[PDB]
This record gives sequence, structure tokens and C-alpha cells, in this order.
Amino acid sequence: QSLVESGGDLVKPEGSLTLTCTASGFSFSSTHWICWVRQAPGKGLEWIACIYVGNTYDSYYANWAKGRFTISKTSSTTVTLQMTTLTAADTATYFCARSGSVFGVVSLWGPGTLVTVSSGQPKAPSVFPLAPCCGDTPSSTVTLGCLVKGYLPEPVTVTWNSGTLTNGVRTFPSVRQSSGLYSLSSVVSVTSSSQPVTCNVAHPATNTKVDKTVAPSTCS
Amino acid sequence: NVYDMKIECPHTVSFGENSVIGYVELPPMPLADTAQMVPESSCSMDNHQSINTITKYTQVIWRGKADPGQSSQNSFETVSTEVDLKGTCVLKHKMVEESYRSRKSITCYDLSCNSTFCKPTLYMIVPIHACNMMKSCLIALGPYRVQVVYERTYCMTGVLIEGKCFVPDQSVVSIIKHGIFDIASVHVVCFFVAVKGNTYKLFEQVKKSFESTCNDTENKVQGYYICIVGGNSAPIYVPTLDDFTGIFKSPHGEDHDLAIASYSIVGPANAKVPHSASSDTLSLIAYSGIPSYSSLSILTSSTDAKHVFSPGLFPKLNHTNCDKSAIPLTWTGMIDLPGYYE
Amino acid sequence: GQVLTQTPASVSEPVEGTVTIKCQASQSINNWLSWYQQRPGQPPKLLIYDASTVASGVSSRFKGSGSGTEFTLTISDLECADAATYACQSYGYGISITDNSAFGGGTEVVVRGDPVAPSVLIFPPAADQVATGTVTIVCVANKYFPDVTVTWEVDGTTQTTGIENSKTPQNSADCTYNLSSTLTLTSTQYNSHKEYTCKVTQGTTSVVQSFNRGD
Ligand SMILES: *[C@@H]1O[C@H](CO)[C@@H](O[C@@H]2O[C@H](CO)[C@@H](O[C@@H]3O[C@H](CO[C@H]4O[C@H](CO)[C@@H](O)[C@H](O[C@H]5O[C@H](CO)[C@@H](O)[C@H](O)[C@@H]5O)[C@@H]4O)[C@@H](O)[C@H](O[C@H]4O[C@H](CO)[C@@H](O)[C@H](O)[C@@H]4O[C@H]4O[C@H](CO)[C@@H](O)[C@H](O)[C@@H]4O)[C@@H]3O)[C@H](O)[C@H]2NC(C)=O)[C@H](O)[C@H]1NC(C)=O
Repeated sequence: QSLVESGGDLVKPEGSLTLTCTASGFSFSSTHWICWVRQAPGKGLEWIACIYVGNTYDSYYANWAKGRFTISKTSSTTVTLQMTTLTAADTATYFCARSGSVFGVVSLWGPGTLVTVSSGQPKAPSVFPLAPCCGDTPSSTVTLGCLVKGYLPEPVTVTWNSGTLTNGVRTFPSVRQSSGLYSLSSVVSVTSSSQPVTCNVAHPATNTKVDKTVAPSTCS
Repeated sequence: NVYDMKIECPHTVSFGENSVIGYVELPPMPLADTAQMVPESSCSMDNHQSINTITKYTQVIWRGKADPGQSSQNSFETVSTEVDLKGTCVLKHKMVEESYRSRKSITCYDLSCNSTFCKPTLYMIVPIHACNMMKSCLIALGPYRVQVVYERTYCMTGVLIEGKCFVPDQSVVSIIKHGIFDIASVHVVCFFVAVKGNTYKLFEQVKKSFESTCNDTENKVQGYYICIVGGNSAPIYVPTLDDFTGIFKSPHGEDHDLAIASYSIVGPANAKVPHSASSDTLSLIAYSGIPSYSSLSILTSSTDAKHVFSPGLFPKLNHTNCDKSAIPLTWTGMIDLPGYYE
Repeated sequence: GQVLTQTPASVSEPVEGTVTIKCQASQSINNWLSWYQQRPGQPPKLLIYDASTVASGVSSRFKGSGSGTEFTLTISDLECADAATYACQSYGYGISITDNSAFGGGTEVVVRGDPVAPSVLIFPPAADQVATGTVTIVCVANKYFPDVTVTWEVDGTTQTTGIENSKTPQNSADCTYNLSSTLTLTSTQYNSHKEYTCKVTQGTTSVVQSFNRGD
């Protein structure tokens, strides 16, 4: 049992964007309620709207989102959420909610989707390798990593050796720069005798998948 | 978008201590807006102050089970809470007669609700003393406005039925003395009044009228229900007493099946009407769709009246097994009554 | 107008201790509250509903109490995996469907564990970076507690502009942090100075990792 949120791309200010929530392997039935919840980074949860998602139609919107948002059920497995005249304050993570009553207890959530409202254009990441200075004395264990520079919008995924290696992997959260661009860095520690490790940076927004491979012998 | 409440008046006024009643069914409104909703009347007869008073109700609601995993098995639970409802048709003992002698009206409403929306049915009981002046009145109930429209029928003291007047007479003795009478279906609106006492053993008489196994009647509700048959000589204290059954042949009221039908049956349920009982004491059927029938009922198996408000649930009104009991607060329908007319 | 107040904004309690979170409602809710656990980058998880009932699969160490307008949440036998963000939801039924429907502000729970010194690693900018014209230097501190402050010095002078810090959430095993500090400059500036120093201070303890350009 799960909920999946789609959509959520970079949208210009005063623009519009429509989100979609899908259910997996579970019919909607008639004793359930589907809802949308948003949460800005650094702020609490916010109610948006709900739908009875049954045979009869009745929906309720938030006071701030009334008239500006539009929620409706489409089929027996999907619901939508039309957003209009989005501003910078609407940049948040939008979750799909399932409850047994209107605005009630959320029995199951979803991973959530990010809606970035910014006037900038999408950009591809510029992956750089992270290696110690060549002047450093070789050690038994060495730490290497890949650096993902300015990109827009989020999310980007970094995996090492196509997910085969997980131990010793430390991926750091992204940080927004002055120009509204995000940067992420991830490092891994392996022995000098190990085979070269490959980091797989993937940016679904720009559809860029950079495969930079590093070896313990690599130096800056 | 004003709505009309028609009231019929006979030619002769004040033959007795009689009152007339009218009703109107209003379009659905949100359930949250029905709180603290009281009628504000503009008639020459001030509304009774006891109607606007607070009557403590038990709110019984249905919702999908909160526990995940069990929520995946689309099961639903019941929640019981105490709420305060004003303006509902909760009449007191001898309230109709005292209102008649005090020139005061009784304006109350019955609400038909699903889980989210309510269809209110406004009622007004006024003495026939307002049938001579026939002053038009305006009643405000929440976001709705109702125009009180008086229509003068061509009847001296009777009630207009299919273009003919009809007078129902009281007790068997009057019929025997008259030596001939006719019986026709007459519309009637009734309200239940609960009062404790020793002469109010309701269910010992309920078992007599129909074969229902209802033991331990002492701990059950005590009271009678007064109904208005419109026109003149309307007030009845208790039906079928043989001094003046049909309600329980069609306990759900006037036929109000939804009939395009976006109504979905969710399933039956049990709940605690006192909200403090050890176990469930009332059975209900949760539903989804357009609101229909009455969402208000009274638990019988309790001497003190336990008023029930069940939005989105249908209370069990069948006393065939006496189990999980409830009775409607208001009832509108047609019953055959003896009488005579010119 | 219904407003939901959740306190305290941030709480720091050690392992095996207790955590108290207060959630107060302006309007009475009649024992209708829910408590959620929200890990970073994760959907919130329901642990307490109806303000007293433990959800199936939730450990008994989570206890919810309160009724009316004041509620509290207590976490006993604190663990490292319990370090997350918690919030309370005020939900109503029947008449109170839209009268009292709001979400809590959110509380941050930090679990204090045995302090660990930070192993500091510094990475000079790659060859490909200097060609673009924008150059950044990455300095990281691994497996440390409590929080640290990072200082950047070039030829002895402390930098003030163009420094970004990203901190990993506490590990669910040892309650430790990981921090990455990035100092972004221009290629013209980077080719002027030689001594680049990353200084990580953990209270009184300071771990300094530096390198010289062209070495
Ligand atoms: C608790 O009760 C409350 C109230 O009792 C419920 O709330 C109500 O629920 C009903 C559903 O049972 C809602 O009715 C639906 O309204 C839809 C929206 O209508 C408005 O928008 C459309 C398009 O903009 C307008 O055309 C409508 O105007 C119509 O109505 C006015 C009168 O008000 C007329 O004058 C017009 O001429 C129009 O006729 C409204 O402005 C509406 O789309 C929907 O209609 C579908 O369903 C009916 C019933 O089955 C069909 O007859 C109709 O053809 C539509 O059917 C759809 O599906 C079929 C099959 O696939 C297709 O062939 C059709 O093309 C169509 O796509 C229906 O009328 C009502 O609006 C709502 N109240 C409010 C205030 O919104 C709660 O839900 C209930 N709660 C629970 C839990 O049960």
C-alpha cells in the first residue's frame, strides 16, 4: 500500500502547475478520503484540499488556497490538484494524503513531490571529482567523492557503483547558493587495494546521467 | 431565493384550543453551519423561548478506521461525543397548549444530514388565532429565508382533503352517537415529548399494539407523542388510545427514497449512544450520498431521553426484536382517521 | 479562528532519557489529536491517534496523554533512531470538521550521545573547476557530536563571504553528525593566495586541516 505523487517541476512566477497523485495496487473504495498537504522547508505542515474520492462528489479547500487551487478526482486510481498563479511562497514539498474522514487522521502518506517556483531556467549539473592533494602521503584508507555543482531544480540522486556498494558512503544534503542554484557533495571511503569506485549522478529534470569513476590512486 | 411555507386556515376560527402546523424542506447546507442556528421569526406571535434553549445531544459519526493496515481493509469505526443543539423539535409537556394560551409560536426544524451536508425541514406550530388576521410572516434560518403564506380554504372547521372538507371527531362515543362516519387519509405531523412518571409506561402499551418482545420496560423511555392533523381539532395527546399504530407501520416517515441515485451503502455499525456505556447500545447503518430521512432519534432503552444525532448513519427504528433501539423524533405521513364531513 | 501552538521549537535530550512535547489548542478539540514522526526526506509516520491510542507496529515507549485544550507527548527510553521531527494535528468530526483543522508548528528532537571527535578531510578543487572560472573548496567533518563551527582562512586571513554548510541528520546508530563546508571563490582569487585552511572547532577542541596550492 502506497501513494505516489507525480508532477512538480520548475514553474515561472504567476504560472500554473497541475499535480497528480496515483494509488498502487489498491482500489479507491467508498470509505476513504484523499487529501493534499504541503510543507515548505523550515515550516510546518499545511492543509490544502480533500476529496471524498467516492461515488458522490464533495470537496473542501483551505482558506488560503480557496479559488486559487483546484482539486478533483479523475479515475479509480488517480486524483489531481490544479495550482494557479503560483508565487515564491508556494515553493514547498506537496504530499498526497489518505484519511478515513475529511481532514482526518492520515493513515498513509507518500514520498512527496517538490514544486520549485523560480524565474530561472533549468540547468544541468557540472560534476567534479573530489580527491586529496597529491602532496599528501599515501595512506591505508583513502576517501574520495564527487561534487555536484549548480543545477535546477531539485532532486538529484547520487549512487556509488550502481548501488552495489553502500558501506562508507556519506551523501550530504543540497545547499542553495546566491544565484538560486543548488550544490550537493557526496564522498566515499574505500581501501587502497579496492577496485576503482564509480559515482552515478542522475538529474531527472534535465535528464542528465553523469558517470564519473574514481580510483584510490587518484589525486587532485 | 426565498422559499414558501404554506398554511391552510378554515373559515371559522377558535372553536377550541387548536393549533395548525406547516413545514418546508430546504436545500442542503454544510453541516458545520448548522451549529447555533436558531430561527429568527418576524410574525406577530413571538417564538417560544424554550425552543432556542440548549438541548444536549449525542453525536454519532462514522469514519474509516484510523489504524493503518486495518484502514487498508476499508473498515469503519464509530465516534460518540456530546454536542449542544438549539432550535431542534424537542417539545416539553403541555408546551403546545401553553403556547396556544400565550399567543406564542413554536418554530423548530428537523435536519436530514449525510456525513457532510444537511437538509433542514423547518416546522412552525401556531394557534388558529392567527388564521383570522392572516398576517404574513418572514422566518430566517441560517442562510435561508422562508415566507409564511396563509391560504384560506373553503372549510368551516374541517381540513381540505381532495377538494372536500374533513372533520375527525374525538373518541368512539361521538362516532357511535353520530351513527355514521367516513374515513380518509389525512396528513399529520407528530413530535415526541419525553416525560418521566408513573402513567407514562409507553412500551407496555407498545407491546400491546404490535407483537414485539420488549422485556424490562421499566428502564425504557417514558413519554407520549403529540401530533397535529392540521385545521381545527388537531391536538392529539397519544394515538389509538380510543379517546380520540400507523406511525409504526411506516416508521421511516413519508416515502423519501433517493430514487439518478448517487447513494452508496457503506455498511452497518454499532455505537454507544450515551458515550459512557460499557458496550454499544445502538445499531446504525452508515451511508454515503444525498441526505435522506431523519438523522435524529431517541434511545428508548433509557428512562432519561437520550437524543441521538447521527449524520451519515441511519438509526435502527425497527422494534421487532427490541434490540439496538431508537425512535424518530419527528414523523410526517398519511394516516386514515375516522370522522365526518358535509 | 483556530490556532495550534506546539512547544518547544527545539529540544535536546540524551539517550535513555525522556522527551516532553506540549501541543496546546486555542479551541477545545475533545481528545481529538494525532502525533506524527517525520524523518528528513521521508513521509510522516502516524504513531499516536486519538491522543491516547498507539498505532499498530509502534513501540510502547511512545505515550500520548491529554484531553480538551492541552496535550503532551512523552518519549521514554530514548534511542538514536528516535531523532526526528514531530508534529501534532488537530482534527475535528461532525460539526467541528472545518472549525478546528490545523497542523502543529513542529518540534526538532536532538538526541545527545557520547561525544566523538570530528575526522576532518579537505579536498582541493579539481583541475576541471579552475577552467570554468568559478572555484569551490570542500571541507568535511565526519562522525562528530555535538555541533561544530567551521572557519576558513586564506594566508592567515579569515574568509567571510561565499561559505556554505550542509549538515547530515543524526545517524540512527550512534547519534553523530556529518558536515560539509564549501568555500566558493573565483579563479582569479584562487590563483592569488597559497595557504588555504579549514578549521573545525568543537567547543574547546579544534581540528585544523590545510593545504597549499601548487603542492
Ligand atoms: C452529502 O450531500 C451533499 C448534498 O446533498 C453532497 O454534495 C452534493 O453532491 C452531489 C453529488 O451527488 C453534487 O452534484 C453533482 O454536481 C456536479 C457539479 O455540478 C456543477 O457543475 C456542473 C459543471 O460545471 C454544472 O453543470 C452543474 O449544474 C447542474 O446543476 C444545476 C442545478 O444546480 C442545473 O441547473 C444545471 O443544468 C446542471 O444540471 C453544477 O453547477 C455535477 O457535475 C454532477 O453531475 C454528475 O452526476 C449526476 C448524478 O449522477 C449526473 O446526472 C450528471 O450527468 C453528472 O454525471 C457525470 O457522470 C456521467 C457518467 O459518467 C456522465 O455521463 C456525465 O456527463 C457527468 O460527467 C452532480 O450533479 C452536488 O454538487 C454536491 N453539492 C455541492 C454544493 O457541490 C455531498 O457529496 C454528500 N456527501 C457524501 C459523502 O455523500
